Amino acid sequence: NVSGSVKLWVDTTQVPYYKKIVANFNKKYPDVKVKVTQSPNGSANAKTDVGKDPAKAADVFEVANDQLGSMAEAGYINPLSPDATKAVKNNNVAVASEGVTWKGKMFAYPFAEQAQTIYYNKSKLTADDVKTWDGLTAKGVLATDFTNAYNFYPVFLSAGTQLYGKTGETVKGTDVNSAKGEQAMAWFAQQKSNKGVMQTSNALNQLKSGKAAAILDGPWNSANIKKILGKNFAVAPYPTIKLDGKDVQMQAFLGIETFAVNSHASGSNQKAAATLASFITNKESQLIVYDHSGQIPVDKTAQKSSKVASDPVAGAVMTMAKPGNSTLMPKMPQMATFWNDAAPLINGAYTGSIPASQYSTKLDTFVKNISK
Ligand SMILES: OC[C@H]1O[C@H](O[C@H]2[C@H](O)[C@@H](O)[C@@H](O[C@H]3[C@H](O)[C@@H](O)[C@@H](O)O[C@@H]3CO)O[C@@H]2CO)[C@H](O)[C@@H](O)[C@@H]1O
Ligand SMILES: [Cl-]
Ligand SMILES: [Cl-]
Repeated sequence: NVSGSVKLWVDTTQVPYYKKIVANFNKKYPDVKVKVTQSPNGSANAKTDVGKDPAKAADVFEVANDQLGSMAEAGYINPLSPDATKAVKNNNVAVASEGVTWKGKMFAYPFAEQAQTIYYNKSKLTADDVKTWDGLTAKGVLATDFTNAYNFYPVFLSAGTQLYGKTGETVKGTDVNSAKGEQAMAWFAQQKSNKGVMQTSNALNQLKSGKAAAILDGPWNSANIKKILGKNFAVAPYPTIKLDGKDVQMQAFLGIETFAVNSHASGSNQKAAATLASFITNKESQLIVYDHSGQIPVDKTAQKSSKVASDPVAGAVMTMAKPGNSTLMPKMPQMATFWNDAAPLINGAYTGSIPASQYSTKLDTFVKNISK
């Protein structure tokens, strides 16, 4: 039997359907008292919401895979048991297991495959228009945010650089302090004068008002964008961009969304938390998340269900996940520093605060900063 009390943290608009998932959980485990709330600052900030006070945080919490190495090294999350590991590995696609594995051990329960795509109004742009960045932006406005390094760091990967080495595990393996890195910096700078590129902190609102024809966004907004655009909804994988005069695919990050178990829980409550984490990331639960938000399951069987297989967003995400189209977010303990330093590097190139004469120096300093 499983008993205990657990607090579950999810993102704000997910609460209603996680209550449904928890109702399903309680059909099987009637003696576990679950309290579902939003987290203080979201899954993108689990690192710091938990780290502020691990013992006060939720017992099960949503967290993106890049945060896992830091949290594992800090002792905030424990390795999954052999049986829990086997279930994750057998039930989900390979990249989901890679996403949660740190130094050979799994530290979270994966449930969604995240890659950004182009979402666009098909009354304003065609499927062919969205194939290239310059062609798209010559025909309509793309609204985006150069202060968000998750949007634009992957241009460095398109340029041929590595982030923490071949598989994201090498402390000194970021080699963006190179001519290839400078090509990406130059691309950011070029976008400031591209009249088809609108800087905004709320790209979704610009799409909704009609001031943008396209945005880059991820599947956490799939159902939201389908509702906004209605019959004008369309989606595509990322386009090509020109780097050093060559057309190359513009990458996104590939992220794996997970739930992790807070290592503070003990006794019954710990067993209840692990049971909940497993359940809310199971196939049925992944499909409920899909039904409500449009996020893409990592479960092998769910990905091949007729409804997922026929969803154009799922198809675009599957394309994005292929080699060359995205890179799995690394999970090095340094990642919080990486993100903090990457955003002003990129935005400085975009705004001109970093001029071309300083690209090499700034990239050298960046690599030193993130490689400790
Ligand atoms: O920008 C730095 C930031 O990048 C990464 O965060 C991204 C998440 O991985 C990704 O899931 C997405 O987050 C959204 C949630 O999924 C959604 O439920 C809701 O909370 O909105 C979030 C977006 O605001 O996008 C973010 C990037 O914006 C990385 O995981 C972070 O650790 C890193 O700090
Ligand atoms: Cl381009
Ligand atoms: Cl406890």
